[PDB]
Amino acid sequence: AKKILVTCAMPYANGSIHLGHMLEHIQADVWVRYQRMRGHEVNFICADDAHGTPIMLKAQQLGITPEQMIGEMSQEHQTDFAGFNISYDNYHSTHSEENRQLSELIYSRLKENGFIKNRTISQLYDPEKGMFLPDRFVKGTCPKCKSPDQYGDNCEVCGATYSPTELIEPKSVVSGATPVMRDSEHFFFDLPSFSEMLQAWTRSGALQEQVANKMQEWFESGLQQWDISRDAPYFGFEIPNAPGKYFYVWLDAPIGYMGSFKNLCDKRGDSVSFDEYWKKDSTAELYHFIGKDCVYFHSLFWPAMLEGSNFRKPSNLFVHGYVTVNGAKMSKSRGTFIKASTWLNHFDADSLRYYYTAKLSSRIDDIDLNLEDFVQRVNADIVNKVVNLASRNAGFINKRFDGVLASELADPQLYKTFTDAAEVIGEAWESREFGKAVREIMALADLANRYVDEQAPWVVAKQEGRDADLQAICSMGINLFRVLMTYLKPVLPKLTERAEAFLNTELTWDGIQQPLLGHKVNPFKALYNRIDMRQVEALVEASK
Ligand SMILES: [Zn+2]
Repeated sequence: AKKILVTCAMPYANGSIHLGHMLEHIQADVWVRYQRMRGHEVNFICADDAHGTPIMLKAQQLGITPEQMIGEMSQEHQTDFAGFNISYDNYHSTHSEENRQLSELIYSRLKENGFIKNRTISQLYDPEKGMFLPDRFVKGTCPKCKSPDQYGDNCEVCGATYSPTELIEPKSVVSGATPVMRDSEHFFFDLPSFSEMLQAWTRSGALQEQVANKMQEWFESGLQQWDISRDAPYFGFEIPNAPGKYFYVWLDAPIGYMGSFKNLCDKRGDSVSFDEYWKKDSTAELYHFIGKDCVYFHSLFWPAMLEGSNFRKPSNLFVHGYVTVNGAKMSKSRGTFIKASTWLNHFDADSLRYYYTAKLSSRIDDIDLNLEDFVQRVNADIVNKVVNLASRNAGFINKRFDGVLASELADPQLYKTFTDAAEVIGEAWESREFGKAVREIMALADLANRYVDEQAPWVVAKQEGRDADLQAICSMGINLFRVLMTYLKPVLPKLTERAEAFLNTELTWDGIQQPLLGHKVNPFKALYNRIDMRQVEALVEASK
């Protein structure tokens, strides 16, 4: 009965989706699918983060409009997420009319309420190109060790950090011209005015403990004002009444969460839901799935902007850690920087969804994709525990009993053990204790395969007069499979579809209370095949 708006962080439009993105989108999708299974109104929202100087410059280098470039990357992103069955209700763009109007609205309110401050800043400027240079578009000689061809605010030889104004013989990465210091009036959001409000939220107990602790460090350091403006030339939204000034992506990007929802409402012809979810009196829940590097922004800057423009604030932030592969940060040279598109050439989506889900929890801890363990765990758990309950039993049902399951449960006590677990498993999905849910599900799968082993259908099948026993055993196993696949339905959407076709029924959370009795099932080919390390080796080689 809840109304829930759930987002993932927005992929940048100038790079391909990789396994780090997929950890976040899969985590959110599992949670979203479970909430839908429990009957809630769920809106799962994302968008490409499509503005800014890097995007402007990349399009110029490619010789195409920024609109053409971001459109092509938007399609690529959405193809990859669709390949992993990420079930968004809307995937939009920060470059949209909805976000333009909302960014202009929120800025106007912030300004009228006294939260926008004008400040003159000094920044390196390319006089040939005619633009201010972001730090990483300045290169030069490290002032400390004198190594040439260093970029931005740090030296990759001696490790020194410094302002790029300290680079020796600086050069524009764009044009090669020598940059010079130039003044410009910028507009700053007065985040420090919201410190008391944000401190109250931190101690309210809603946020993850690790996040609340990090926020205390930020309050201790002292909140700063944040620039929300950029000078032309830019790719983004022009600031009303400020010719030559644009909104910086810090302002327009999270408003894209609202723009994407407004777009969804407008496409649906729904004239009430936008205010129902975003006005201050909302009874809807708003949740952001984000990574560690996005916590400052989503926990301090964003709720402050919402408060200052008279909108509701997030109900909670759900933060995950970094992805590692074989224990280390993804490494292009080792072939462990793996694109989502590459993954799907070698493995299915369900395999990675399962593996990540088995490792995830409600804490901020890095998640390791150990590729040897991936092969072992998928084969052990999906092929040999869960799918095995269907594959070892369905053949006898189809070949000797015309596809018909027994009229009664062979072991109702065991079945109740399985359905009694729904409360703890569902609470684990709800609380984002995904690894706990999977551990409980696989413990049940072990019990189910122990039951089948004890009954020994490969013996019963050869013994005269034991047809009824065989049907009873195999039907019991199939009903245990039905329950386990219901618990896994948020995790494994494609296997679930194959399971539903075999079982001739949609899997619903409450449906497990009614076993399949006197019920026709269908034949199937292979519900899920084994994987091997040769495939892992090919994935790594393809990614180098
Ligand atoms: Zn140096």
